[PDB]
Amino acid sequence: MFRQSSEEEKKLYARLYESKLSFYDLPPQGEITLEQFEIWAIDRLKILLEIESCLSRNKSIKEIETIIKPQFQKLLPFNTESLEDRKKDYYSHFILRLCFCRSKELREKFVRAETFLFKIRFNMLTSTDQTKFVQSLDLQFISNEEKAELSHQLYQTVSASLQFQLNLNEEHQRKQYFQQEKFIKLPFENVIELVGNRLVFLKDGYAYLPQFQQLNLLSNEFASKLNQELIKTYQYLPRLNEDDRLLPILNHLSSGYT
Amino acid sequence: SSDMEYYYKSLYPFKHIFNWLNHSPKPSRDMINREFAMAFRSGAYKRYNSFNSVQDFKAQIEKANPDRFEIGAIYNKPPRERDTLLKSELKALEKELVFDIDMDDYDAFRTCCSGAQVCSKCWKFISLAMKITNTALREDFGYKDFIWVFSGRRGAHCWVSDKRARALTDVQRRNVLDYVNVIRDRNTDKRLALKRPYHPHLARSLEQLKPFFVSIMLEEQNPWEDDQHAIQTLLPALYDKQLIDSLKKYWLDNPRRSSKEKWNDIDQIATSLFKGPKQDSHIIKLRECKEDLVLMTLYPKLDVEVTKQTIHLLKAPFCIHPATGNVCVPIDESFAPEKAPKLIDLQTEMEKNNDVSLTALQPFINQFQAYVSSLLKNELGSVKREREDDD
Repeated sequence: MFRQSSEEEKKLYARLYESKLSFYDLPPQGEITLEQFEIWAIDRLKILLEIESCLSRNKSIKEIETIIKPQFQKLLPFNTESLEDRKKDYYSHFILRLCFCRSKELREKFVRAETFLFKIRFNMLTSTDQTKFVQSLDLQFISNEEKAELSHQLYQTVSASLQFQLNLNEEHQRKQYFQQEKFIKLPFENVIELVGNRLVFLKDGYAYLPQFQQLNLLSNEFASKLNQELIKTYQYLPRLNEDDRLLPILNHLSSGYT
Repeated sequence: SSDMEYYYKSLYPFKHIFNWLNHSPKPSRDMINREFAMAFRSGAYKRYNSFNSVQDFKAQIEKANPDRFEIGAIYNKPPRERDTLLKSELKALEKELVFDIDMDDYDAFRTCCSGAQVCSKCWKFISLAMKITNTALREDFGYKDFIWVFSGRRGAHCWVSDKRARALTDVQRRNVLDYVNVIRDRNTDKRLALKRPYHPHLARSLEQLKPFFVSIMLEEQNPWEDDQHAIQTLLPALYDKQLIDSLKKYWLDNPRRSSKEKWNDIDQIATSLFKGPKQDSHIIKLRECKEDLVLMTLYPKLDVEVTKQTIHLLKAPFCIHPATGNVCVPIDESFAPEKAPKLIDLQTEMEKNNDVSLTALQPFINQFQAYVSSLLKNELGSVKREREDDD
């Protein structure tokens, strides 16, 4: 049969937003303006302020998504090929690190709001994008034999969840889905919020988690790594103090949370 | 006061308790930084004590001579040095995961005794609660290094000392507690909130409690022989209003039928009412109500205040209960409160023999020594596995 046969910064941000979301993993390079610094930080700050306001009003995920999604096209676009939007998103996150690393209360508020925004944007993805994003983060499934041995317990655990979360009211549909579903085994301490609600099966100190759940692990890893990075950011704030032109902006940004 | 002085000087097992709390024969931060609190007959209570060694521990408890002392968390720095620290600088690192069960929580269905009084008839509540809890701790959470302790009058305390259990945060402790807390509302005027089909924990607990429901609830305690108590506790757990009204009317016309008789009346009247194509569904719903009643009556009941915080302080093992005089001994599922030693009896036995090993306290000391030996062996094995994994 027949057969034939700075740019680096732009490539970096294309790579960082191929997954459409990022853990915000890497040091930015090159330059932007100080006006851009202020405006981009304020835009992300407005979205996070509304997220915290809605959470203080005890609104649900669906309501917050209805409130916040129209704001992306104006303040902080998502699911976009534009280099400007990608740089705006990335840089605004990094700026608010330096604003909100300053104290435990600021770190907690910023981690909460940013993790909830992460959850919102992850919900906006297609399942293929979610899979690719999770795989890009280098993030144990059980064997078919172990699934067969624990099938009664796992099905008893997830059958209600399949009906209420995936709308599978028919038991036949639940059985077919369960036959196609994969399960993850990890220590129970890693998914303790699901343990307290008895949403996972426990055996010998390990929790058995279906593949259609477990986004709380992803968002908790995002929150934990962001908290550690903020602690690091706090430790080298004395180097930020070398440019005076940034400190009034950061003081202004933090004043809306104090 | 003199009896307590004699007790600490002659009877309390300081060496075994030190090995348990220190997790090592040689001293460590697990004892040096562990908070202890002492309660006194004057009404005084002193927090933030900690001890450098078994000799220091024994000497300070003997010198203070409290009515009891209580065990708290392991800290980042010695609690006895808190005067050198700001309040924000002294922080907890570990504490044994502890569960607390009280007999008074079963007075919704207990009859032979009420309040802080106890007997072997009702302690079957605590024995089954211990059995279900032990099954959960071993099969679900994989724990092995735990022991039960009699509270001295009316309850039982489980002290879990596995390294992964000791390291749980407050959030993790609250969620573990929620996992094992099934009867989250004690009020009797509703059916349980549990979803169906059962989570495997609930199903296994029900199958473990089913053989004992007749003998304990319907026959031994028999709380529903009183018609008003049945109308107030048994009927609200049922799913249907016509069934409830029919049972209420029938029992008001035919009073003082026993709990077993009422339990059968539920089935008979439901069979009489729910004929036709929907009969299978009604039988299933009735069976669900009875299963939920078994869990409502016999499942473990827990004090959330003991488990929900790492920094909490609780009466230590082998303490003396101030009212009853009982020793707060270690126990197992076959225990009853009538088997506990008392301070006066142990003083008498020591006056006669002058040897602790010949007193009634020594079997309990043997249980605790075996537990400590197993705990230390598992700790050393865990350190070896961690070192091999690091290598």
